[PDB]
Amino acid sequence: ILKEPVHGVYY
Amino acid sequence: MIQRTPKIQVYSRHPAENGKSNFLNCYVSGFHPSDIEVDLLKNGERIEKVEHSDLSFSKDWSFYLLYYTEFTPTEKDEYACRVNHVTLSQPKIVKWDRDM
Amino acid sequence: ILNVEQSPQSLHVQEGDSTNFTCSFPSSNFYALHWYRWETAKSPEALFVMTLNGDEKKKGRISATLNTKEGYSYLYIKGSQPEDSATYLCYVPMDSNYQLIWGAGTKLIIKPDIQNPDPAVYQLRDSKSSDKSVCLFTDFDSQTNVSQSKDSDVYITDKCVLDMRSMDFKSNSAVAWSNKSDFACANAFNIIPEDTFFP
Amino acid sequence: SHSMRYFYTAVSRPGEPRFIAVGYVDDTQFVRFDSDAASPRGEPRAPWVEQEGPEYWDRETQKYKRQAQADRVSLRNLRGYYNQSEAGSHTLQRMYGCDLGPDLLRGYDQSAYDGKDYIALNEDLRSWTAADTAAQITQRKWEAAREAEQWRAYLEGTCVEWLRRYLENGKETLQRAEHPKTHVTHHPVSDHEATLRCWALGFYPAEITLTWQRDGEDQTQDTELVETRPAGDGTFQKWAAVVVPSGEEQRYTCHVQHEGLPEPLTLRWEP
Amino acid sequence: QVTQNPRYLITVTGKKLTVTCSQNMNHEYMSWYRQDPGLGLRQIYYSMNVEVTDKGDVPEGYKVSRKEKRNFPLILESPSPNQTSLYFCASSLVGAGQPQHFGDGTRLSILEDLNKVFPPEVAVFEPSEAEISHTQKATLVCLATGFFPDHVELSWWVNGKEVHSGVCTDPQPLKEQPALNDSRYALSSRLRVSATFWQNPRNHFRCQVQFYGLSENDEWTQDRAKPVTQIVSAEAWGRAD
Repeated sequence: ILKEPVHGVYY
Repeated sequence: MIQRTPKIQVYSRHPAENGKSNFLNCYVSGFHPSDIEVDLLKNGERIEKVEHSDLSFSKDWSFYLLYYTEFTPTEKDEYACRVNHVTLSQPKIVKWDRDM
Repeated sequence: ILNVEQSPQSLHVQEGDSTNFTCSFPSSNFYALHWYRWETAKSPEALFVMTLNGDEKKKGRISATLNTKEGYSYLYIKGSQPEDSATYLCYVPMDSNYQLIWGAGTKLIIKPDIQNPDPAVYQLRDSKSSDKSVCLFTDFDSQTNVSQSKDSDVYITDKCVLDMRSMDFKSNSAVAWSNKSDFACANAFNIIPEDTFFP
Repeated sequence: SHSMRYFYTAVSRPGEPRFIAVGYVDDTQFVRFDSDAASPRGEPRAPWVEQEGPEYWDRETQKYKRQAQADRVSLRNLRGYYNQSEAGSHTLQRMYGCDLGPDLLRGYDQSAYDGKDYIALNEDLRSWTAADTAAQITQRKWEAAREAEQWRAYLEGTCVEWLRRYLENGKETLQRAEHPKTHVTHHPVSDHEATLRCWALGFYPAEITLTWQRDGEDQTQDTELVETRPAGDGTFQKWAAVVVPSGEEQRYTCHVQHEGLPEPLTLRWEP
Repeated sequence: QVTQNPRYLITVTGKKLTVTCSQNMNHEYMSWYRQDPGLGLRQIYYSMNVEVTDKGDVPEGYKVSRKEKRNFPLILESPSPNQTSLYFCASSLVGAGQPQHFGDGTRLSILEDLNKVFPPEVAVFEPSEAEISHTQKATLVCLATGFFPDHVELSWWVNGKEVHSGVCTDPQPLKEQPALNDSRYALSSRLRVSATFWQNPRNHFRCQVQFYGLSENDEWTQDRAKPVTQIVSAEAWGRAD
């Protein structure tokens, strides 16, 4: 499955 | 900005046999940026309904795409692949060779 | 499921004792847990940020643990002091930080160890600009409750832990006042601790 | 020996960016996401994931759309790091996944901006490697968010667990090996030279070794290996050619090594 | 840290408002909260990145902006009385990992008519002589009454220094007429010293009530005085007898 994106993490 | 020129391979999914259905493949790889235009040609005219794989890339981040269309090759039809990219000063056209 | 329970809702502990309270959250759909302390008139202050199961974090007399498998976090306070009186909030980010759920909070009230109580009701001298007479209920046991007033004109405040630092003395107090002429101080706080001194 | 890998490609368009994501198990794609669809949705590309049900695909589709919204802000942040105008298109790429050992063997999460490497998760899964100073801004942000332990949790746990599940639900197709179908073609090039092209068609997985030999000595420095191409049906193709003199074609042998072969085959031009 | 202003504010219904909070800590995350009795902390808006804005739990009636990372203003286009609350701006280093640092708070009071704003009246009540005889201690009581809104800060000053030892002020004021939605408040505080200290005529006792009311820029059409932000104090001297 896809890695859970965390709200607030960007580059 | 980094630009990579594409590598073109024109071939059929199965060994081409006259009169039997097959798939005409144009495999463009090793290019950057991802924006690329690829058209399959039959005697010099674009095939109307060509499909392509989903965008992916290799270890060096260079993209690759497979453009394919169902076709039935004959003895006299000449197929080719025309690809245009920012690294190309003019559209590159690679003709399909069966006996390669 | 996005619910954060905080237990107990309210709790009173004597100064010098130790206490703990709990924060409950769903084990799944968990991302992080914060503990905030919110003293009166202050702002919410961060105590701990815990993100791993079995996390044990200590800051002075305040420690905390995190159990993500069971969905529990425990806050411990050793040797409670008057400064510890605050509302402790549990902040549980959920759904990979896409849900920011706050707890109802555990309100901590530190009670003073009032030994040798001397409950009494005194009348304070008036000021030249005030129409009301002021009464003072003071030096009563920490487990005495000052119920409200049954007279509209009579106003009564709640208890008030007064700390005389230099003498190592603490005293509970409550003040009542009214501008009525039929208002005495020995008949203003009408459950008094009994043996209350009425001068 | 067995791996699962995801590939993200976000490209800003000054003329919303386009987020394209695909997932692979070994050399087999099973999922694709395109933000430019009418209603974007994670879609299956292999049978062993079509049977997963709506709760699986609703959760996947949610994550794709969440990542696409995030890559849009990242594209603007990266544009600000390098002081780039908003009239130019830029590319953010990400590749991550896990490799199965005998019982996780290696985990990885690397990224690239405009073709060159940007930041990558180190093999210990506890630190990052930044390419330039701009990536060090990204590294400090992710370190503050404890993003390293989030990826260690995924690579060591979720990635390995679901890789095993995919390999079992599709063992009929994934844990098999298609032996390459092979032949040798001969084409004159001069009045004294000819090209011997050794073909290997319809094999799976893609890993293969094509070598030409002269009198038993590896002629690899003179061999032209073409890039392994997808046949379009799930298998792969590849050829290796060498230019030989017109009176020595029977001195050259081709050797193909593949998992589907019980033993590496030795081929020869049969006139 | 998080610089939030103003700490207190009184505005009329409908007059546009902007509560500002800034930080020069390179914090990616900033959010606005509001706390109300019975409801607790509720998020209004939050920003995870520059030029990124998402609604909180109660975003109705508020607008925010994140044009530059340093600033996160809370804008009330047409404030209504239901937005009378205690507001908190908070920031975090990043939106996910780090804790939140909170500002100092904005006690906003939105009224239908500024004629309801009254400054406090302060009076000190000198200790009972019965308490002095019995307990050998002396408790003073300070009363701040008849003020509205609840924007007051009571402080005791002994001999020119602010004292906190031997002091206790009510955590909440009393409504002088509890059957009103605009009743003026009354607050009480206690300063307790030794009997010997109260009996020294050189000791000066003063309780100070800081009232956060209107500004000199506000409009006042009433015959009484403009209830501006002011300090009202009451004092008492030591008594040998």
